[PDB]
Amino acid sequence: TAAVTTAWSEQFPNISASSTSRDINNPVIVDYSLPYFENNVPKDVGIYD
Amino acid sequence: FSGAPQPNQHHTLVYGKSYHFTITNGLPEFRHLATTNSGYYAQQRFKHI
Repeated sequence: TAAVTTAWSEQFPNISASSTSRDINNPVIVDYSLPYFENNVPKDVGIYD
Repeated sequence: FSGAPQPNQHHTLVYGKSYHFTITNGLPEFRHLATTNSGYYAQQRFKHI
């Protein structure tokens, strides 16, 4: 209603990563199902393979 | 008729792993080792090898 000029601000509530560097965190999770009472389980994934 | 036995079994196995280790420095050190049966040895351990 009052289209007045505002002050400069670096505080972008959520600026796109297409305009600047932005932190993201999406760790991959490996599941090892245990459907039975006594399950057959493998050794942890050897990520280096 | 000419008989002949079954063969022996010959299986070939192929396994392998990959690891990530970390090692560090170490100065050389010495000592003398005494063991049962009057065993005596001069020892030199290379903590960097």
